[PDB]
Amino acid sequence: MERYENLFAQLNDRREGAFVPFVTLGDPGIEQSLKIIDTLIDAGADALELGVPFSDPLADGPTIQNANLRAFAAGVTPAQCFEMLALIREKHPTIPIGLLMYANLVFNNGIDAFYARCEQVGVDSVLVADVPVEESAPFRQAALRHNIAPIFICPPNADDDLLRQVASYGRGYTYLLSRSGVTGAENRGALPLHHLIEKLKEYHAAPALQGFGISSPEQVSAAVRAGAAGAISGSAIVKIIEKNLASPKQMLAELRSFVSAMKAASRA
Amino acid sequence: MERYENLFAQLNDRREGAFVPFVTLGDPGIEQSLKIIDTLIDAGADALELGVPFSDPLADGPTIQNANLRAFAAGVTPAQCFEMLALIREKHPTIPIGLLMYANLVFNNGIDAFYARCEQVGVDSVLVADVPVEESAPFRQAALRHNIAPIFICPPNADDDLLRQVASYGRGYTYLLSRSGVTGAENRGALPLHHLIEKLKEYHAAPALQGFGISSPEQVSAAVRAGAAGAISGSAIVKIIEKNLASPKQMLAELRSFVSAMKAASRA
Amino acid sequence: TTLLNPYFGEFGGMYVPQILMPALNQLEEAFVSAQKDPEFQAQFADLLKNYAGRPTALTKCQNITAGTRTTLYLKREDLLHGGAHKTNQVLGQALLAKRMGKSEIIAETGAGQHGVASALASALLGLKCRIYMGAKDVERQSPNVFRMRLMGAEVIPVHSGSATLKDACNEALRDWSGSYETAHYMLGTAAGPHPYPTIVREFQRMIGEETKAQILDKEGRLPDAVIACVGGGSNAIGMFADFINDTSVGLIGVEPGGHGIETGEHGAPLKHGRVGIYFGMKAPMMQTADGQIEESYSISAGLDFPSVGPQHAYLNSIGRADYVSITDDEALEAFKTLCRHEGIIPALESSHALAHALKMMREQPEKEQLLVVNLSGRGDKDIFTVHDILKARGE
Amino acid sequence: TTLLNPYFGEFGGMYVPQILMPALNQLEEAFVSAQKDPEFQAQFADLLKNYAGRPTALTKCQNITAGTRTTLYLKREDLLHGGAHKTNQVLGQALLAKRMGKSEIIAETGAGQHGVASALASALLGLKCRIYMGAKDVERQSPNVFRMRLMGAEVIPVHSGSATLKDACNEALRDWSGSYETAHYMLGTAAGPHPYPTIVREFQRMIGEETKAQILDKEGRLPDAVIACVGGGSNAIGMFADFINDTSVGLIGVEPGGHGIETGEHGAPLKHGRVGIYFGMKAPMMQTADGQIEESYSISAGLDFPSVGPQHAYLNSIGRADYVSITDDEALEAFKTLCRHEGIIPALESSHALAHALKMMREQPEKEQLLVVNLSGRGDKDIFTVHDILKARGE
Ligand SMILES: O=P(O)(O)OCCNS(=O)(=O)c1ccc(OC(F)(F)F)cc1
Ligand SMILES: O=P(O)(O)OCCNS(=O)(=O)c1ccc(OC(F)(F)F)cc1
Ligand SMILES: C=C(/N=C/c1c(COP(=O)(O)O)cnc(C)c1O)C(=O)O
Ligand SMILES: C=C(/N=C/c1c(COP(=O)(O)O)cnc(C)c1O)C(=O)O
Ligand SMILES: c1ccc2[nH]cnc2c1
Ligand SMILES: c1ccc2[nH]cnc2c1
Ligand SMILES: c1ccc2[nH]cnc2c1
Ligand SMILES: c1ccc2[nH]cnc2c1
Ligand SMILES: [Cs+]
Ligand SMILES: [Cs+]
Ligand SMILES: [Cs+]
Ligand SMILES: [Cs+]
Repeated sequence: MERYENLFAQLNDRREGAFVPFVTLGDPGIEQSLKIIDTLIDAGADALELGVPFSDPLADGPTIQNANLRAFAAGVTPAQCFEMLALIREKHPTIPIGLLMYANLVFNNGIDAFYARCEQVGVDSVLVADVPVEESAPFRQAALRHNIAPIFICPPNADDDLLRQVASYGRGYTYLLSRSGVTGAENRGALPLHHLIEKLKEYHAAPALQGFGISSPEQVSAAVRAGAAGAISGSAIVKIIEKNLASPKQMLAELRSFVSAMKAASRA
Repeated sequence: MERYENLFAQLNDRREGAFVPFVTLGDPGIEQSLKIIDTLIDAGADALELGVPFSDPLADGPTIQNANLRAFAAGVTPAQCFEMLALIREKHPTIPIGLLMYANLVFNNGIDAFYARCEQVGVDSVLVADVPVEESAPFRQAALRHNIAPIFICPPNADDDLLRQVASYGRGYTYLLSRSGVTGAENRGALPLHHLIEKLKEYHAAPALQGFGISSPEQVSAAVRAGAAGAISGSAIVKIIEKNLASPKQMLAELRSFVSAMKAASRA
Repeated sequence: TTLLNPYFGEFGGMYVPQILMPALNQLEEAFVSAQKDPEFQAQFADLLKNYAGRPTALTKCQNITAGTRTTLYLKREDLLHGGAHKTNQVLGQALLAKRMGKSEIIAETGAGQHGVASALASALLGLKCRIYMGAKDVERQSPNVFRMRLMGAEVIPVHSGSATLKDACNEALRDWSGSYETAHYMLGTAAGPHPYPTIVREFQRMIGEETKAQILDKEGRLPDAVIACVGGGSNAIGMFADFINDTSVGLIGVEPGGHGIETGEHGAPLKHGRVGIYFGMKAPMMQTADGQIEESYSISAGLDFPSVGPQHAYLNSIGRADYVSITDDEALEAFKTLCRHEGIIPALESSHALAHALKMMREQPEKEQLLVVNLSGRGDKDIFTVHDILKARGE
Repeated sequence: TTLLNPYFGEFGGMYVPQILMPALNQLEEAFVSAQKDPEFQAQFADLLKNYAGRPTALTKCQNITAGTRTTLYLKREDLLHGGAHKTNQVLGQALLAKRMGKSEIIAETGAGQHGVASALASALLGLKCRIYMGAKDVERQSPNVFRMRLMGAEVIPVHSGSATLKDACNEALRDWSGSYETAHYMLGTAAGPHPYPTIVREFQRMIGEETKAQILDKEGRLPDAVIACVGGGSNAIGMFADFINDTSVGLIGVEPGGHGIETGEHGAPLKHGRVGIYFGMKAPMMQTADGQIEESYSISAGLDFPSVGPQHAYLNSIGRADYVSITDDEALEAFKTLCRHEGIIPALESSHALAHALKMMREQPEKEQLLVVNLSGRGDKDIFTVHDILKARGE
């Protein structure tokens, strides 16, 4: 979890918010995915959120559904994902890396063993999308035992009990959900509810990143202006991959321009 | 009814059974039907059974069903049938003519009026196929008032009460049903049950004609040998019409040969 | 001679070829015997309850009468095993067939519901079943053709005439006149020669009996009127019978008006035909001036018949029951309305009855009236027919 | 925190995105409140009786057990309005949706029977209904697609994944996670996140309650075993629940064996899968070595699901219930046998249960046993599927 602490300390010192792209590991293929991620980092990504392809991603809309499908078409497995993660960490020693997991992939052959593998390859956080705080005990315990930050979600209609639980249980960053629904660029989430942001700070929660439907620099700026420590964008990034499948070079150039613009907006 | 009495007296004197063909009036057209009937008579028919085309002839199998259909296709109506009957009687003053009717055609615009029309054109008997003796009172009463013989059916399993009713109510001839089922040449009826024949004679019934499935001279001979006064053949005659629709001349020649052979068999 | 009266006033009788009279008398005799046999009645009752699912519900419409003074109940024969009221009397006739030592069953069918009922009873009770069905109906009621054959019945398409119900009736009767020694003709409606109109009423009269007990329980009084479609007369006389002596209860029968009575394309002989003799009975029929039987028409195969049972002709003649007609389009609207506002998919036959009740309500929305519609069947057999119509009409 | 236990031993829970937890807690709260509300229970009871047609018959097979020591009864959920047991708990959940002030309904469906039930309840009770259905199932269960749309429901084909039930489940849940403020997710089986396995059992448990009273009345004793198919678990747990504390009564659940367990093309996770987390619950599932959820297969759309409800996983674990499998071909033979020898056309889902009971009888024909099979649905939706198979096999 220390890589997030260092990041947010550095960003705070520079009066900056974080920009954090999401992509699916191995989309559209292992080698291109590795190049995609290098381009995201070089373009100014402060951290990464990385999906392990899952058969039934129920928190995800069609864009990221199709990213999972492309990765599977390339034969991507969780083992190959961990091979990629080793390579990424080898090149980039300080960038925080979070995984976006579904429960069955973590639970499959042992929760503890899963977080152990995460620690071994140098992952910094794990967000399990279909495990609410109410079911989280064995996941967050295993995470903390292996120096992994467990990431929890603060929904728009979070009550006080939930805010206190999320603040206590989570590490690294707090996920501030922009809206209900599933992932999707077309469905724009609202402004960071200021009451949630200030309440999380009051409870000493990990710094908040806003996510879902964040697909333009204007939204990134608004998130940081509202008091969030940064913003996550997934589907907007993945749509650039999908659009340029036939043009690997154009894909990377467009990813670079987009990410640069999104990051610049976080300095506002 | 007198034309039947004279016929059977003449036939008895000559030690002969009767052969009586059935055809549908107006099948396949009015003019051809009139020629067909002239050929039946010239070939030796002792009497005629003539059908008035009806929409739903429920005592008739496919062959005579299709005869009704051909007549309707030629636009034949009951009024035109009575026009034909006038013409037939004009040419042939002594041959007995029986009509094969379904109840609705007789009941339609007055039972009495129907039998009056029969008497006017010189019809000798009427068989209403779907009126059992149990429902016959207004039909046989109207028939007798207009000097028409009402024809009743003696089925193979007729009990004694039925035999006595048929003997008392009927005139002209008694219809001796060869078998259950509907009209049809392919379905050969049995020999005249001798007990029925002798019982009808005991009760002074009108002379018996056997009908249904009689389609060969052998069957005609067997009917007369068994004690019946004669035999009726319909579908076998109608099949010759159906077979030769395209050859009016061949139709009549084949009808003539067939009827001649059937009549010869009645002399046995 | 008969044990029971074959007539209702002028109407009814036994207008069959002489060959079939013993079969009819045998059936009448077996029926009279069975009706006083407590063992028969217990077998019949047990089948109705534990196999067919009687008593059927009486459902109060919650939505389609909103804003009016009409209270409408639906007698739920659509919930009977097989999917229509036909199943009731088929169980009784099948038992009669066994009682008479017959091992084969002949049946006509139009909507295919009587065919399905005949087939299921034959499967259960060990009879060999063959069913005549007009070729037009084989198509427009095709789901029931599959159901009949899966249950092991022989389904014989009839192509003659209009290739609909009357033509199936014709073939069934022709068949029986040759096979009656081993086969029972399981006539599917309250029509044809005596004793069928009587037997079918007595084996359907639980519909009205239950309805009376249910409406008394829920409303504390008899209905103002009971309303039923009339194809041959069985579901209507089954609903009517127990109310006939309740003089305040209106009995309303609904004939199919097809494309409109004025078009001649309908199935409404009771009100628009004239008395004739056909299919073993003296009854109102659609016929030409000359007395040929006309071909009927209805969107619903089950109502598409050019005559009607004699007891309805009689009840009409003395004014005890009133008869009306409903067109294809009116029935379709009632079909849609019930699907969308009560969550019940009715047979198109039954939809004619519903349509008239909706008209009674809509025409006089402040008239206080308590109505029961006999929902004689469910509409699974009709969904493809109705869908195609609604599509060729935008919708 | 929850009011009720979300687990059955190890199995169950609430494995949904955090956003949906308030909706689940709200539903649990409304359920607990409704269960002690006499007015709710009277409304629910009235719908079950007068609208859906409860109690359903318990039918003794007269023919298919001949020459053996097996007595077999069929609990006739095929006679329920709509044509399957699904209708029972849909009426209860619809009332809960109203109680919670929701005006829209989301539902998944496979066989289309839960979809039809959802649509009919929404039509009756004034809710806007949208239904997700795998594109494969839209074809092989097409009659129910027509029925749903005629009742005014929006049917949304799902082409992703296997285009069958699990994929419809996925889309329904994705939808709800964005629309829960106005829409109630009317989950159709005893699976998914708490409180659904509990609610669905409690709203289906009249099946076993009635069965017990009926078998006691007819036989003077409890069954030796009750047998039900298991797609998600609702008709089986509805039959089982009231017998769980009757320790002498065997509880047998039948999973789909598809083309044969050895082929991997089946839907039998309870006996041939392993514990995983998916569709909001911890339960046995078909999954790859890596933990990807596998696609299931069954000839029957209603059983074609790669997991199973947690209470069945639990009952199995402690040995209170036994679970077995039946192949496509075994189910088809049971289908044919019931059609031809009892005159009942069963759902292919239910035919899996019947098939196992026939095996129990045939394998040990001199074993004295009193069995009840839950006949969860009628087979109208399957007749075209079965017909095509029998034709491509001579027959
Ligand atoms: O920009 P979008 O709309 O595509 O959203 C990108 C989000 N990608 S992610 O890894 O942070 C992410 C975070 C949480 C998710 O589900 C949960 F909230 F239920 F936990 C799913 C994905
Ligand atoms: O030779 P087939 O087999 O065609 O029979 C010819 C009979 N033609 S008919 O006019 O005598 C005739 C006689 C009686 C009929 O029905 C009834 F018996 F019910 F009254 C029908 C036709
Ligand atoms: C002709 C048929 N059906 C008639 C029918 C009728 C009309 O027949 P009755 O007049 O005999 O009830 C009414 N309702 C339903 C559901 C029906 O299926 C038949 O199923 O063969
Ligand atoms: C999946 C569906 N049906 C399941 C089903 C089932 C299996 O579902 P349960 O395990 O929940 O009873 C059994 N019997 C019938 C008639 C069914 O329709 C559906 O109708 O959407
Ligand atoms: C009762 C019984 C038999 C009858 N035949 C004619 N009317 C009758 C009344
Ligand atoms: C009219 C005629 C014959 C019938 N058989 C079953 N229902 C009918 C309606
Ligand atoms: C009863 C009520 C709530 C519960 N939460 C966990 N177990 C329970 C039992
Ligand atoms: C398994 C999964 C979901 C279902 N919805 C209705 N029946 C089901 C079975
Ligand atoms: Cs009202
Ligand atoms: Cs009619
Ligand atoms: Cs037995
Ligand atoms: Cs399953």
